[PDB]
This record gives sequence, structure tokens and C-alpha cells, in this order.
Amino acid sequence: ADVQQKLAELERQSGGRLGVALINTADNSQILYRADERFAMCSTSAVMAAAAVLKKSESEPNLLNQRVEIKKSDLVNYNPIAEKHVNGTMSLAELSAAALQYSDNVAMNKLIAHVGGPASVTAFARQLGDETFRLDRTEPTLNTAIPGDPRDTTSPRAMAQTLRNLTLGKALGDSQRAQLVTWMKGNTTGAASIQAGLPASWVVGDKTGSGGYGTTNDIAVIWPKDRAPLILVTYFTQPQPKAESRRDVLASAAKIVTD
Ligand SMILES: [Cl-]
Repeated sequence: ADVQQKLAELERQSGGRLGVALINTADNSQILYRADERFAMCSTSAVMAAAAVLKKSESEPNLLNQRVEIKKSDLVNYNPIAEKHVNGTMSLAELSAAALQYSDNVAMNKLIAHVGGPASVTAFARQLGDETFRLDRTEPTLNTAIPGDPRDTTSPRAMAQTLRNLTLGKALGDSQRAQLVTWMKGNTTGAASIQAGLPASWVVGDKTGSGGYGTTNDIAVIWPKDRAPLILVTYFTQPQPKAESRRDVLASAAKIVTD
């Protein structure tokens, strides 16, 4: 009840709509707040796209080394890594890392395209047992985050359960699971989000997202010092189309549910 009151107070002070799901693998418990509501994922969906490529690689051993041309026509709105590789190629491994660690839009789009498009990423989620996730669009339109729009959404509960499967469970083979975890632990975009609400000694792998309506998201696997791991999803969105980012809200939610 105390955690619920604190999350409600944070949500009210923020002015927006907050979704939280924590899975504590120490005791198989959950802390849930709006955990069955839908939220626009933004690039948090890159975890599913990268996982689909990793799964495909289990039967195509050299898939991660496959070269992908980067052209001016591939550039989207935010291309911090791909813009450095225009007119050359990047491997699928490099694109996975760029999508996951830099939120690179070209990289995300190349993962989506490789596996067959948004409906194929969604079908992979279904194969894993996630019947909530839906990736409808590519970058950049998947970020519109219009209130009431179910496109490109999932729920905190579903994304926490799926992230647990991907990073701690058996969705992926051992090499592929380790690769996903390594990529997420090397993220550069999350230090002000969930990580900012946890002790400095804890180890985090996470994927952020951001988009319209001030949508500010983070999904994480967390290794607290000398404790069983946690999975934490924090999704946040706001009433105003041009609302500013609120990574601090995600940090605050993380602190509340892990205190
Ligand atoms: Cl600390």
C-alpha cells in the first residue's frame, strides 16, 4: 500500500500517466501500477526486434556477420551511429548494438526489415507467449504516442514478463541471451532513467524509449548487489503533444519500487 501511494503521488505530481511492473526473482513477486494499461513503447520495442534477429541467428550461424548497406535514403530522424556509416555497410551485430545502445533509428529499421517487418516482430512476440505487444509501424512514425491509440503499444506487465524471458529465461539460446544482456548492459541512453533511481553499485541492462506526448520509457534487467535479479518496466506519457521528456519520473519510480 505504501508503494502504491508513493507511485500515485509521483504520477500526480508529474501530471501524466505512469505504468510500472517490477518482477523480483528472489520471491517471484510483482509490484504493479497501471500494469495492464497500454503505453506507446517507442524504441523500447528494439529489444523485441533484436531478440527476433538473435533467434533467427540460432539456425543461421553467420547471420550476425551479414552486411547491410547504409544509404542516405535510410536516414531517419535520429541516426547517431548509422550517419557515420553512410555509403558503407554495417553488420547485423553492429546494427543490433546501435539500435539497443544508442536508439539509432536506422539500426532499428534494419532489424525490423530483416525479419520481415513490424508484423513479423509481433509474430515473434506471439511465439514467445506475449499476446499484448504490438509493433505496427517503423521508425519514426512508431513514436507518435497519441493518447488512446493502440498502435505500437504494450502493457508494463507483458513487457516485464517478456523481458524476463529474454534476459533471464530461455527464449534465446545461451550465446544469444548472453549477447542480448551484453548489449543492454552497454546502453548509453539510460543513465538518467531507471539507473538514476538505483544504488550506484547495482548492475543494469536497459533500453529506453521516447516520443510524442512527452513519452519517456525504460525497461531494465537489474542485478542488485548480492541479490536475485529484478526486471523493471517504467512507462510514462503526458497529456500535451509537445510535452518535454521526464526521465526523472522513471528514476523516481525505480527508487520507490526498489527501496
Ligand atoms: Cl549509491
